[PDB]
Amino acid sequence: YTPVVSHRFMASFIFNRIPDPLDIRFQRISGLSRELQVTQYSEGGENARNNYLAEKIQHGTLTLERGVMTVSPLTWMFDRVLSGEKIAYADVVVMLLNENSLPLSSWTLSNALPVRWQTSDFDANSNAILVNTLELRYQDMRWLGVKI
Amino acid sequence: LKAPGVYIEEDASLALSVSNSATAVPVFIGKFTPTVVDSIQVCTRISNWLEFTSSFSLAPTVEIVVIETINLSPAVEALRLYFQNGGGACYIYPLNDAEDELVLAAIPEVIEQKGDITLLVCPELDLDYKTKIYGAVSSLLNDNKVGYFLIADSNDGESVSGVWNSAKAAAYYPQLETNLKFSTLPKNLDELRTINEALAQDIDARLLEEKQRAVIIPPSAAIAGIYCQTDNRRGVWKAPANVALTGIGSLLDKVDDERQGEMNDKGINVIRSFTDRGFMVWGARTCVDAANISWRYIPVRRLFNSVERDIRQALRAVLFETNSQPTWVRAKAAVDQYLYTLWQKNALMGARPEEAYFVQIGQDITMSEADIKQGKMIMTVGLAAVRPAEFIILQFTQDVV
Amino acid sequence: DERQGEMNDKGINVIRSFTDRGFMVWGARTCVDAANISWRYIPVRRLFNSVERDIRQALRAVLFETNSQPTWVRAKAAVDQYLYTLWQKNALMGARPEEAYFVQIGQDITMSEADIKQGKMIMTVGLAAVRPAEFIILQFTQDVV
Amino acid sequence: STSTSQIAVEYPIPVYRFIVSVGDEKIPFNSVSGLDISYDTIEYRDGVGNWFKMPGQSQSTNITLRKGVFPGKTELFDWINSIQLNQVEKKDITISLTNDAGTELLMTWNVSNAFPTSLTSPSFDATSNDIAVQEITLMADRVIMQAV
Amino acid sequence: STSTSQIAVEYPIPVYRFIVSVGDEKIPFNSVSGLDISYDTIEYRDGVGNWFKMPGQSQSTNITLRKGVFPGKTELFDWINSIQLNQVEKKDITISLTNDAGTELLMTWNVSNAFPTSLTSPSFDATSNDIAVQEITLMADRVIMQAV
Amino acid sequence: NWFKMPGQSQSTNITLRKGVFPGKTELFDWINSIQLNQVEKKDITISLTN
Amino acid sequence: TTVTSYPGVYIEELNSLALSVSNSATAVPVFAVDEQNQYISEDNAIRINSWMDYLNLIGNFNNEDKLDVSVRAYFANGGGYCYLVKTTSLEKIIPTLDDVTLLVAAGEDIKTTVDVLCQPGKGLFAVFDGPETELTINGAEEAKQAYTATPFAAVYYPWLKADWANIDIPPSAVMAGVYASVDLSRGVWKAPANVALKGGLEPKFLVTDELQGEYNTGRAINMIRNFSNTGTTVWGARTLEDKDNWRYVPVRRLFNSVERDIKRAMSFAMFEPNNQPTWERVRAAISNYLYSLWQQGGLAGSKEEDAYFVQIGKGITMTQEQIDAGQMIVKVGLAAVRPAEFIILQFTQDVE
Repeated sequence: YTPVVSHRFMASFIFNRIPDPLDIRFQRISGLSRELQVTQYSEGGENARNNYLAEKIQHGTLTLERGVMTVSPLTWMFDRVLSGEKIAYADVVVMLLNENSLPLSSWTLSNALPVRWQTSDFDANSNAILVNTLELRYQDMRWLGVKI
Repeated sequence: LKAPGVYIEEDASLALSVSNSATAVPVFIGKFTPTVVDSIQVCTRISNWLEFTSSFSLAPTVEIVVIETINLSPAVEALRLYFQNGGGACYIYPLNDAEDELVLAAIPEVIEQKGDITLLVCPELDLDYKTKIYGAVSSLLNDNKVGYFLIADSNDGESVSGVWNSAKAAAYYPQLETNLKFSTLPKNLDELRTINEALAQDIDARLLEEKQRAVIIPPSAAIAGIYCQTDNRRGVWKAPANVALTGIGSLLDKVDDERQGEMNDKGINVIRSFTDRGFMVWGARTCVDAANISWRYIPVRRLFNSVERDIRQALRAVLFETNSQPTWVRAKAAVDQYLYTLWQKNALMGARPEEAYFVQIGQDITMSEADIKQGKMIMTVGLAAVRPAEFIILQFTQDVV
Repeated sequence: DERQGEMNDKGINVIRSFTDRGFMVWGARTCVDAANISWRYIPVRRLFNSVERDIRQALRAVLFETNSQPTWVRAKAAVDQYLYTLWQKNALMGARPEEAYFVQIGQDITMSEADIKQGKMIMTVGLAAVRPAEFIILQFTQDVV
Repeated sequence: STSTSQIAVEYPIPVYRFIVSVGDEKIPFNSVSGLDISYDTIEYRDGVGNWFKMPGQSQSTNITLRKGVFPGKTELFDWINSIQLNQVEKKDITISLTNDAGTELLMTWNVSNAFPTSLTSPSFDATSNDIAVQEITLMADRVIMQAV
Repeated sequence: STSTSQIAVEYPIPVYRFIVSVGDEKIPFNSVSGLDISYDTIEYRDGVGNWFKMPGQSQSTNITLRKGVFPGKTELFDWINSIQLNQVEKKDITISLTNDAGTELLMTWNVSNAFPTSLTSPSFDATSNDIAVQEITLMADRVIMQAV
Repeated sequence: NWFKMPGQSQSTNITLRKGVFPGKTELFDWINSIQLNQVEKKDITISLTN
Repeated sequence: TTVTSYPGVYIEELNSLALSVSNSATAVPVFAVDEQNQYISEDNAIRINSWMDYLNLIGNFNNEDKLDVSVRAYFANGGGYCYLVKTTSLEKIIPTLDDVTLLVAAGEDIKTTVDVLCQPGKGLFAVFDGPETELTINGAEEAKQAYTATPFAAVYYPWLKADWANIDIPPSAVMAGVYASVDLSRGVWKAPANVALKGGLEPKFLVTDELQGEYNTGRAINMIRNFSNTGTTVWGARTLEDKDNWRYVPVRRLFNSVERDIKRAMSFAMFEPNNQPTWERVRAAISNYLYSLWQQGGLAGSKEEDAYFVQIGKGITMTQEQIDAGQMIVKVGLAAVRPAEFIILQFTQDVE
């Protein structure tokens, strides 16, 4: 039918089956890619058409940046795991939104491990928002709804 | 109060828009009870919803008949839907009896005294109440008076069939079923609170029972706002139809196309429900004999009401001047300068404005010497109106080339 | 608020402390009998003080001139040209400036022959002031549709 | 000595008398301008020398139609206010040069699916005798020109 | 022979009489200009040929309202001086075409959260009969147009 | 959420104009006073008068 | 339904609700209801928005009722809101009802009603059932003339059977789901044959091709039958009349889907001043509907002037005596697509 636009979205986190509804305001989210790795096997007298053998599926890496805000249960989670205290998992629910703020489709990203966390640079010469480019690696992705 | 500052208060009332228009002023004859004066003003001029609440009840006049069958009057609710669809400053004529011959026959004597009324409505359900009023009001539908378009109602598909069968009448069949509710009030039940203890607890339970049901009203009040809404948007000369009613729930009847083919030729218009558009008024004919194709529409009757109502307003600077030739050339120019503006706004069909109107007045063109010596002046106005398109025919062929 | 409801009707204004705004003066009534609703405010009393204080200043170029018809038409124009500026600055409520003021002076409109022969001149100024809004009422309903 | 029926079939028609129909409404505008039918061009040249020219993609259409404000009528704003995130109620515009009174149409322009952008509120200044005039710049597609 | 009550409901309204209310103050300005409601457009075309047009992001609003200087009144400068690093005291602007005396409003424009940029001091030259006039170009959002 | 904040202060260069006079050479010895990196910076006061 | 007392979670079970997904489309089947059904009142049309709303009405599901197995197979395939009208009052309620595009004989005999109800002026396209007994090549002349020859009806012979039902399932139940599932996917102009049946529906009687060669000519009887590659599918797209104007249901269903969307596209023209600026506002409200139908592939041809035409005007189509009678005569023409019923395969053995 008709396509949808890419500037309404919210992403909520699930810290140990306890939802996190304070941290849904993000600047951008990376867009979710998955890829089936493929080993090409060429053989014998068949030298006019390829022959591709499937392999394991390689999921992408989810980056999402936000303006730096007051400290929140999202920020206490990344600071806990990137200071070497506790390696813990967090589930991410990324959903599109309608005009009536209803979800079109949602991606649930099970057991996403927070990998890196990077702020923007200070500079005195230009005016811009300090952002928090924080990037986390998920190990499964289960698309759910209508209008994928 | 007594101290300055803000005063927050909850559970407020409902307010509406004012929507003033002095061209289609209805009058609501029904069962109303005054609360503030109770005495002398036989009919009151209200201007919006707030002057109604500052003068009237917001309470349906409960009426009980003793095993008991009861009646609740929707005249207060039917006037809320008039202010919700359109607006205006209606005169309200409270009339509770409808059997006193000395009061009912003086309805036309007080309604010509105010000189601002164009529409005549009756928001009640009861046949024995409503048909007693239409006989008294029917003196306004003569040729001696001007304006006074009686927008009526038929409770069934059959015609109201009275002496008010003239061209100045329109009937609208399906009764509406509004989504609002009540907030409630046989010879003064407080007297019967003392005599019969068994009937008192019986009638008090039924009042709470009929408080929960959505009230049905006639459409003789809702279309009185439709007649005003299409007068601000497109003027008188457009048909008050193909426009959605607002604020109503379902209809009471679900009349189709094959039943409508007799009612519309009879002269009864119909509110017809389409899902993708809403409850549209469907029909712009009048209660006239079907052979008379001249006044066969609402706006062709209603524009000619509104032209001569504003020509009398414009001719009043002529009357007690002297009767000679320079008096006619000012009176001829006054209606010529009025009809030219109606030709401007596409009220009259034509291409060049000697076709859309003509005024002929003179010594020997329209009068005699014994005519002017009596002291009266006769001119002949005549104007060609635009007739709307009721039926359309779509002819789907298949051979394109 | 509940103690203020008697003091303000008595005619005693009150400095009332709101935290987010400060120590605001709260009340613009005067020490008058509460039945007299004409002078029931400060500015309705204080503008009428200030108009006639500047009309006496403007009428002083009239006094010891001769008493006849061209003296009144200069004195009538002096208060008309003064009150028109007050109508300009929205001091008087109204839409067109014959409503906001009126000055009536003349031989038989306001005076007599024995009035002018004594040597005094009487005119009638009258002007409609703007009344402020003390109370407001916010009516929070809940059924929107 | 030409008659008034040869003027109506030979002489050209002037701009100062037209009616606009927005959807099912008739709103009297002051100046409608900017409707056209444009195409881009594709060139291909090769070797021995052949300068092939083809018209390519249809170019976008945004028309700009202008109206003074009126004390009760607020019609163009509730169309530019009706837009939430992704969709407007798209209407169709018919422009048509008329007779003196609007009893005849002489040439008609139809605009297919029009949604508004860029409503410009009037320019107030206390030194000008102008009428408070606002404009609306609605983008659409498929302007066609229909005779009679 | 139209009356003065038909002129007030049919005839359009002129620009030269308006009042501006900055926050809770009433400052008499000379020329207010530049308020509008703009949107950008998103096009999507695919294959067999479907030219989908949707309006996208709301575009920014900066209005420009102009005032002569007065010998005691310094009101626009203490708003452009009030800004330290990150925040101003944001006000709201209401513009409204009025009657002759300001006893009635005829159409009202409301501006939601306005903060000033670019106060322009007057241009002195000894050869001009002008009044020393300064302007302020405040950026804001959500201009709405309200009847009566 | 369309947050708007004012950011960096923008630069100021004013342009002030004078006819030349037969003895007075005042604006040139200010634009001549600059060697490599520094000028004698002054302050300007403009004021509408009586 | 359990009553709720404390704020929290309730673990109450409800065995075997047989739950289906809600669907939205533009195809609204009036379902004929036999008179011995109790949860219907006559001279009334109740509305069923989803399978949970029907299951709210009847309470619990049983596979004995000819209606209960009918509306399950409808909502399992296509969905969309349907009107349940009893048969003895169906002649009064369908002219009353707007949003009626197809009338489904659920399991009842409506052949006396369709003759008076379905007209050229209306916008219906009824569907009813073939015989529930086996019919052969020899009985091709007897059961073919048991139906009328109106072009507004289609007949599907092989009654269905499913594992969840006991009584045989009538095929006009599933074919109203198929008509609503194809109009959303491929549009109206594509044929509602060659599509699979969901919900575990299976035909009762096996049909050969040599049997279907006699029930496709004249008063045609479309048939559904299973194949080796895909399973059960619909295999007919012919209406009852065998003239070339209305021979295929996609032609008859497009012209019925056009008229219901023209008459709401130019319904603003009612009670408007009948002059010329009303007319070009009408011919332009039709012409950029038909162009939007043209670009989606609904009409045949290659240009927009071989595809359709809208011609109105005084003297072109309406006389002067038709103006003051209040009539606007509109002439619109269309050129729809025809499907490919036959594909023959010629097998040469000698390659050149």
